[PDB]
Amino acid sequence: DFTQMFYNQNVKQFWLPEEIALNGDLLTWKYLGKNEQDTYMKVLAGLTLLDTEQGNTGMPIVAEHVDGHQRKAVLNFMAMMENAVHAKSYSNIFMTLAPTETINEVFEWVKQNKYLQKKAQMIVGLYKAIQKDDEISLFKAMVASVYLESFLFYSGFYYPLYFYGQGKLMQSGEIINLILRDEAIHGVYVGLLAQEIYNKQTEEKKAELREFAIDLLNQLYENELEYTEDLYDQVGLSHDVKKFIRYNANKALMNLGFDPYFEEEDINPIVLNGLKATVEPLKDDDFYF
Amino acid sequence: DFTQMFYNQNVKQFWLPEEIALNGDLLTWKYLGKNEQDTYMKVLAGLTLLDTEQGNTGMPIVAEHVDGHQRKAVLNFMAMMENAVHAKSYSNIFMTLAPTETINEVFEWVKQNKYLQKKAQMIVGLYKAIQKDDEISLFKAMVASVYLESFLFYSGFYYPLYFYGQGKLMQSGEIINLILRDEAIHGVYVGLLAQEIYNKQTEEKKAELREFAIDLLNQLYENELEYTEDLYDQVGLSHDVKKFIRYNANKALMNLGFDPYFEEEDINPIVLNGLKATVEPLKDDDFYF
Amino acid sequence: VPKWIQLNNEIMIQKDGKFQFDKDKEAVHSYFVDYINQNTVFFHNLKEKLDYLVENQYYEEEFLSLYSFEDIKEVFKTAYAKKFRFPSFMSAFKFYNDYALKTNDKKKILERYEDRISIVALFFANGDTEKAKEYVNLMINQEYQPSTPTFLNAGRKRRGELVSCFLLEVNDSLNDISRAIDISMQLSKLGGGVSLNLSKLRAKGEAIKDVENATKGVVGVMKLLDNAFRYADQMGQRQGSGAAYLNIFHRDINDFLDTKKISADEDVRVKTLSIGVVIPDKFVELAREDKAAYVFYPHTIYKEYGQHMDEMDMNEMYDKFVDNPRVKKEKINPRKLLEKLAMLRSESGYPYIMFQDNVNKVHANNHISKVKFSNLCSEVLQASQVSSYTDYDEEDEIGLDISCNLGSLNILNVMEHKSIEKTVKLATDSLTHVSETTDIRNAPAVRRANKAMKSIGLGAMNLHGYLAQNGIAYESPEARDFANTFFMMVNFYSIQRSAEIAKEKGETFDQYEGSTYATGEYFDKYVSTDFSPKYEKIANLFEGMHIPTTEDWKKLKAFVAEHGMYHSYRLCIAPTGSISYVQSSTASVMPIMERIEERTYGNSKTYYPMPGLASNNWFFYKEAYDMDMFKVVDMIATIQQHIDQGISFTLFLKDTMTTRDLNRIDLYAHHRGIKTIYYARTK
Amino acid sequence: VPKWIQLNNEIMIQKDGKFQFDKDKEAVHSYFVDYINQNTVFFHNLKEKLDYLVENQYYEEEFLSLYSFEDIKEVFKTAYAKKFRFPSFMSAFKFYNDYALKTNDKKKILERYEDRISIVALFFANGDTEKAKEYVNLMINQEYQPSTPTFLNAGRKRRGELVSCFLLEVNDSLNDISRAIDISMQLSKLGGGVSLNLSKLRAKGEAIKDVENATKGVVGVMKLLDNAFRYADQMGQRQGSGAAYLNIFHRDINDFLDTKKISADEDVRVKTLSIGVVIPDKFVELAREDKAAYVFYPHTIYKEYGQHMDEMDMNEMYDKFVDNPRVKKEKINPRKLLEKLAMLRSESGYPYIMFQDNVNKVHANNHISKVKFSNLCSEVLQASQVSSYTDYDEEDEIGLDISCNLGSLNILNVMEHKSIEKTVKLATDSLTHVSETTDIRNAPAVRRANKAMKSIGLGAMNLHGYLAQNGIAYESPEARDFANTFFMMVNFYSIQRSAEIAKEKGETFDQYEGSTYATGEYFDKYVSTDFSPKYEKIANLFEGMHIPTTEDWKKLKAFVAEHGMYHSYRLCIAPTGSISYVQSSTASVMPIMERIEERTYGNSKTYYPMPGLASNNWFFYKEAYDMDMFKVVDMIATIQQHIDQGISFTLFLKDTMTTRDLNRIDLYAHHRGIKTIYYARTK
Ligand SMILES: Cc1cn([C@H]2C[C@H](O)[C@@H](COP(=O)(O)OP(=O)(O)OP(=O)(O)O)O2)c(=O)[nH]c1=O
Ligand SMILES: Nc1nc2c(ncn2[C@H]2C[C@H](O)[C@@H](COP(=O)(O)OP(=O)(O)O)O2)c(=O)[nH]1
Ligand SMILES: Nc1nc2c(ncn2[C@H]2C[C@H](O)[C@@H](COP(=O)(O)OP(=O)(O)O)O2)c(=O)[nH]1
Ligand SMILES: [Mg+2]
Ligand SMILES: [Mg+2]
Ligand SMILES: [Mn+2]
Ligand SMILES: [Mn+2]
Ligand SMILES: [Mn+2]
Ligand SMILES: [Mn+2]
Repeated sequence: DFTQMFYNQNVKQFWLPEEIALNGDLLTWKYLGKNEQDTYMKVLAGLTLLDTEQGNTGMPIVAEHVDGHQRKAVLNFMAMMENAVHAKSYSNIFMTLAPTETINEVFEWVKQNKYLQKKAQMIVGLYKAIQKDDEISLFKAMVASVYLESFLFYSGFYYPLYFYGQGKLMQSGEIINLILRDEAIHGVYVGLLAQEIYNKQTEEKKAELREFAIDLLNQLYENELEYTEDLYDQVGLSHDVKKFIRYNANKALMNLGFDPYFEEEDINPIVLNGLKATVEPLKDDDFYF
Repeated sequence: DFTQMFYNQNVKQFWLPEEIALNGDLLTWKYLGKNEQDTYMKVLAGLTLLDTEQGNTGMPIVAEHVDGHQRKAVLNFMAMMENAVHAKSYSNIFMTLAPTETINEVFEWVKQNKYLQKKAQMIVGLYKAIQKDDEISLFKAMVASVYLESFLFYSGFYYPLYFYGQGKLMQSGEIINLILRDEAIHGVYVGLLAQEIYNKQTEEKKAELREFAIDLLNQLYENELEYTEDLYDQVGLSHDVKKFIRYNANKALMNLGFDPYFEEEDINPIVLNGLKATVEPLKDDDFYF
Repeated sequence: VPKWIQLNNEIMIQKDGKFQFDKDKEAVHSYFVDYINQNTVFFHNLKEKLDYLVENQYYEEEFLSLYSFEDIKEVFKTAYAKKFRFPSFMSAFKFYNDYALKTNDKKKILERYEDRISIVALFFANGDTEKAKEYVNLMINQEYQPSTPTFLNAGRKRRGELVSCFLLEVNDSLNDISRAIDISMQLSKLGGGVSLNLSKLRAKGEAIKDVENATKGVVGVMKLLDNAFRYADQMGQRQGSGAAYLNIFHRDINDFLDTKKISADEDVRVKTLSIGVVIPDKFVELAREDKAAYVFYPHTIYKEYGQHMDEMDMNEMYDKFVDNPRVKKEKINPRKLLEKLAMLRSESGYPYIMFQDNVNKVHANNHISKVKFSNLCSEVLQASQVSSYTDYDEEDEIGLDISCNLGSLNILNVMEHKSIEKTVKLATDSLTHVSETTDIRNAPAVRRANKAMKSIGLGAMNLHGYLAQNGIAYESPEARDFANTFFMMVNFYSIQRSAEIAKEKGETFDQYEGSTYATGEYFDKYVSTDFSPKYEKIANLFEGMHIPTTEDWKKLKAFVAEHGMYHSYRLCIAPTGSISYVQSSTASVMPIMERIEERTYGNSKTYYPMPGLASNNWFFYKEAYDMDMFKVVDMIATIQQHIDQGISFTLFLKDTMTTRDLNRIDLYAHHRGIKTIYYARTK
Repeated sequence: VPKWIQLNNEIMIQKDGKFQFDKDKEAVHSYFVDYINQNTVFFHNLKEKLDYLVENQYYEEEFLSLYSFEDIKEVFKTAYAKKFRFPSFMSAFKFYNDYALKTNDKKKILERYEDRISIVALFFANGDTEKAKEYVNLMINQEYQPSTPTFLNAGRKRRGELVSCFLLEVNDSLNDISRAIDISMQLSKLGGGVSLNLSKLRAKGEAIKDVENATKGVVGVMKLLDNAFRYADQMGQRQGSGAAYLNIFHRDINDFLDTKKISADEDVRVKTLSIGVVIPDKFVELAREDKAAYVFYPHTIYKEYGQHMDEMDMNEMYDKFVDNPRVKKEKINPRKLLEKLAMLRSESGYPYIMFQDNVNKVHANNHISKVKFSNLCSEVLQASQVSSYTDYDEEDEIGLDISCNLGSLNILNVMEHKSIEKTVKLATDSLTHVSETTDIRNAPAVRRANKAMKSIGLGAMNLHGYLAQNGIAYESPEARDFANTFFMMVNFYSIQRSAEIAKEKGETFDQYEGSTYATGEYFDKYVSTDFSPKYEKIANLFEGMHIPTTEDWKKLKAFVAEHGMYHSYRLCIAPTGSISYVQSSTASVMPIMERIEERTYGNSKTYYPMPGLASNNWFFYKEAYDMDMFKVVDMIATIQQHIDQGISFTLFLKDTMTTRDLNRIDLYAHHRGIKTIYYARTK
């Protein structure tokens, strides 16, 4: 009921890194404090590292196990955006803002970081556990994918959106907004594929899959809180970032056809500013009664 | 030495079938004989099948086994083109020119056609035989992919090109030329990756790999002859198409770094004829004259 | 999570194999005691409250000055003497969220249910204390519910119009089209839904003063009206809603229908403009015999005959149109058009179907005009005359544009009080007052027709609730027997009250003398047929209540002949969307869609069982989708024979039913005398 | 292939290293003797031709009845005595495809060039035979060219209006917005281009009768107007063209500009509506100082001060608005807004830029009103007073909506004939007659302002053609010297003719006594500064033609003070799009875009060399893209000082120049006194 519509929306959102000139960001970058520059670098590396997993494994593995030519095509398109567009865009932002040696060090740090690794490996673990012709394991991986696309990225997206909403780092913020817009539709689409599997299950199996999804969400959420304090306490933003994580967790759940887990909260206004039944002919005698 | 330039070429060649309006072909299509329309539909259906498998299976699986994020980005982009752009374009052509029943019938015809099933069996079999960290199985699949890109498509491409060259079906022909332009660069790129693996081998191993490549080519060739006769005898063109596929077989071999295998012949000359403003901030001195 | 929200959510928690229906009384009690009594502004005396409301621009001093404060105090005493309690949480929630007067910052509550009812009654009575007390008793007993505009806005300084349904005729001219856009925006600004007749507009590819093939047709006007309604969005509060009606014999009928397709182009699709199709009996006859039909270019017909195509009887004039070489037409397949209509209704619920000859064969004012189209809710069926809006310097020729005042009897409360006559007459008086006090300064035809026709719409609701709470199935013949008797009584007493008002004021409606009321042709079926119940169970429902007989109808006919009739139109059954919750009633005469209504307000989900739902009457509350649509058609046609205007008839369809099934339902509705079909709702 | 277009394509075949320019003479000769004379209806005598045209609704009988047929015959002899020959194929092709009268089936040709000119002259003269002969001599010599509406429709029965530029002021009300939509559709139906001022409309998020955040802003009205212009498209042959103007200090300025962005959504973007931005000197000063500017909510200013924001002086009230707490304002960066304007003009050519203080520091009728917006062609700059369209029952307060009749002098032919005075006076008389015979009966303010102001627009064309054919570079100081002298003389003789008309008719334009003509301040630079050519080369161009001195200007000032002026505005330089081909002239006073212009008509490709282009003047015909826009600004500002209205000033930009270069050109135009900037055309 939905793949051709998503095909259309995906291909009409096509874009390339070269379209946004990045050099003018140096005019606001130079005015940020060390903690602001440090947080931005670390957040950016976090997003880059997670998105690489999605391009190399997450999207291609789902495309491999999903049946249907049109679904495979949409999924291929999404994998292309991760590897050919998003990955180049993140690299471009980095090369503009930091010298080569600084980029290498930030990636070394974020690669060793406990909270980034915990979530990255949890997601990758579920992708590696998909078994041929087993729709339960596929569903679990789709849940992981939706959580990455619609939830885990957002502790990171917060900061570029925060600057973007203030008139700072506008070129890289525009790029991030385009990336985020792609991840949103990726999350919704994979969510619909997961609901299709979920709806084929018994009531007991459904309850079991719901417990899986909520348990996974809880593990990721508790690690996100730690990840958040680790990055954002030094710039005083953690309270507001936490509200943004919960709001996006609720969107991820709704993508999977589940109820929101967290109470509704208002979001930081600066970040907000950044953000046919069946045709049958009449065969006569239907006009007579 | 080459991936970056292929990356740039692939992304700059990006297109969608919807860019080309097809209603202009309606009359030249109406005017073709029943035999001509039948061959044309079947030819494009055979192409659709090849691109379906190249997009679903061939390109993603090669991407999985090839090392390097940039090489993977190129291969992922090529995969997307196969199933999200190329395979879909044929349906755009079908939906314009043919009634639903004729479309349904031709897709049923691909499923039961023995030559089309044999060529798919052979090519996809080699893709699915790739073993992780086994460069020889990968080479064999890359040879198969080059043969699909640079040889097997051409029994199909002949007919749209033959019409384009006579000023007939020129909108459909424009789509086909764009597809052909893509496959030419896809065949070169995969050819270069295959040569990388071949060049690592002992002379004895190389001799075996040439045997594999030539045996496979001959087996595919013999099947393609029967396919060509089956499609083209009713339009009187089988001998001409055979010359064309031999020509392109030599190009496939060359893409693999091998000498031409078939003698040169004169190809139908008809088929040969078938082939924002920069934003700069205002200065203070700009306001005084 | 609020305590009342938790209590309301315990209904679905099944205890001992049954829903906890009694939790809704606890839910509403908790809602009141914890939120309403806390957020209700209280004053030491009623005088202080009234002074605060008038001086702070909440009320109108004009209508309150008509009474001494003692009379207003006694009216408020009468309202609070009933000690009215909302039976369900949803009733109180809907009232205090939609109709209760709030502070300018929407923080506190000024009006309780009794205060709102007292103010509405004092506005209705217009200076009469006993009449105001009678209105208070009628509304606090919930026998009569004024429409959402009247109930919400009566006696308010910053109020919209008390009328929300308007029907405009659009003439075939740029001046008239621009005036139609202006009037549509002005009426949508007031908060009213606007229906436009586009049948007079010439089709696409017609000549404009010797320039052939220059007209964009009705779809260009449709786009203009859609943007006009989008702009006039009621001060950004509620989305502007409008309707467009086209005759099925109009040439642009296929383009008219293509505006609602899901695949429609953005230069063709209209979003905020509902569409209704008018179908004469000629089209149904052509489709029945599978003869190829013709759609006509209206301007050619106007040039040939001097009359608009929709102003002429298609049954007699269709052959003359077809045989006239100077009339331009295109062949269509009427059966294919019917199938396209059914497909569109399955996909989107559109268009509304108005059976032109079903309306006009019983229309009492055919001398004034035939009924050519309906309103946005497909129940208003009145004669209209197109206005000739000329150039700016010239004088316009003002016609009649339809606008009627809505009110609903609560069938359950009227039946339990044995007060059909009194409730009907008081509702007629209140609707008459609303009609007289309505003056619209930017729709001259609407104002002229309101002053001349004096048409009102008195509807009914809680039919399914009353039947299910009395152990009667909606599709049962006994239900149709009750509907027949009840609505015959309603029609009798509405005609009697209208004639009494005409006698009191010495005036009838304009062009009454040509109506079937004046000639007595209206009363033929009433002086010839007896409409008493044919079932002992139904006849017991009317115990203690005099059912009008044939002799009573003859006396009423003589009274109407002697004294005339004040209202051209009296009865129309509107959907009654949101006022049904406040009245604890099922919507209109339609059957219930769901037994228990699941809705989400804010971040909390709410549950609304149908009024009177329990274990004993669970299966009498049969859902509309589970029902046989033929029997629902039979019920509505039984009611329709006593309603002078139309009834909002929604089709409730299953997902498994075909296009042929929807077409069969439409054709059986046409066969049974159904005037309009509102919506195709699919489960 | 046609023989004439085959000959016309031999121009590009370079023989001996040169373009074969003489082929166009053979091309037009073949065009005539193979298409035109064959397809021309020829009558035995002129009497039969005139009777045939009058009887079959081709001409108007009223204007032809003021002359005896001997006089009409004499006029036609005068037209044919010249034996005019089109010098190029494009001239004749454009005339016989756009302006020549054709039969009702568009099959044959009824009017030649002489016939059309004679009919236009007899229409202008209004019964005078000698005046008709004078007009015939003026137009057959191609010294003066009536605008496309006048030249196309003069004397035709089934015709549009002779005026195609209309300017409407929209008041901040729904009644006024509806009337603006209606009037826009009425004027687009007549074939005219309509410009609307949207500055008085309150911004998005303003209150509509004490409910806040209710107004949709100017973008909703923009969508309404865009659909109104799409509807009134006149068969779609020439779709409805509208322009919207907004003051840069309006709060909706960013949303107003976002309607032209390529990435704009379908619910915001307008396609048929051009946009212009009115920039007071205050905004340029704020951007120059890099200070923080403020855009304002118009309704707050109107409530606080009782006047609309655009009716007040921003250079004196901006600080008061900022300091006023009851005025709502939004902080913006003026330099960022300027950069956005430059980017939007680079990517789409929009908005039009009006420098309000440049217009009003020399505006002669500031007592009536200040100029607040321009027309669709961005050259009409006249005082307007907004109308107050009230409810239907109430009387409307009719203001002044701008409209002027266009007409162009051919600088080359006027200078060749040494007839600046006679051509200017005769053109003024013809434009006065067109103004007097224009009667718009559906735009009350346009009617009232046409009767009261009596404004005309007398433009010029072939400036670059005349300079290039006289060996003068467009950017050269000699070209600006010639333009200064020529347009000073044109202004002198237009003022003299206006004063003579006022003396003869005994009436001046409404509120003339408050104008600068009456006070004599208008003539200060003319009685103080001599405008005789400063170069001997230019002075020889005016040899044999008297150049008014300071004494002549003093005498004219006394004459105007003692007799008054008939026209409030007289001179405006329009683009003159298609009549430039017929007159074999370069478009307006702007430089040429291409030396040889290549066009495709149907399936035929044809080339148009610039008039008089050869090898001896190839490099004097410098393309507009290759020249410095600063020197073009200097030329237009030199011309603008003698033009009371504006000049349609197109900016010709290369791909290499950035948005900073466009902003620099705009700021230099503002510095040099440029009133309006029309288009940012990029090659
Ligand atoms: C009615 C209406 C008005 N408007 C805007 C457009 C007008 O410029 C502006 C004025 O509307 P008005 O027609 O003047 O409304 P009003 O007179 O009742 O309000 P006020 O007392 O403030 O004058 O409101 C909308 O945006 N949408 C609407 O639906
Ligand atoms: N006191 C009071 N009465 C209110 C208010 N809103 C409605 N009423 C009704 C309740 C009574 O029926 C009626 C008179 O109330 P009152 O003025 O207190 O009267 P009384 O009992 O002192 O004579 O007004 C209100 O806010 N305060
Ligand atoms: N005969 C004729 N003359 C035309 C026509 N259209 C324009 N004219 C012009 C040509 C002459 O200048 C003028 C008089 O032409 P005429 O009526 O033939 O007169 P005459 O040649 O007998 O003096 O009218 C036309 O169709 N026929
Ligand atoms: Mg008309
Ligand atoms: Mg107002
Ligand atoms: Mn990504
Ligand atoms: Mn993604
Ligand atoms: Mn391909
Ligand atoms: Mn390929």
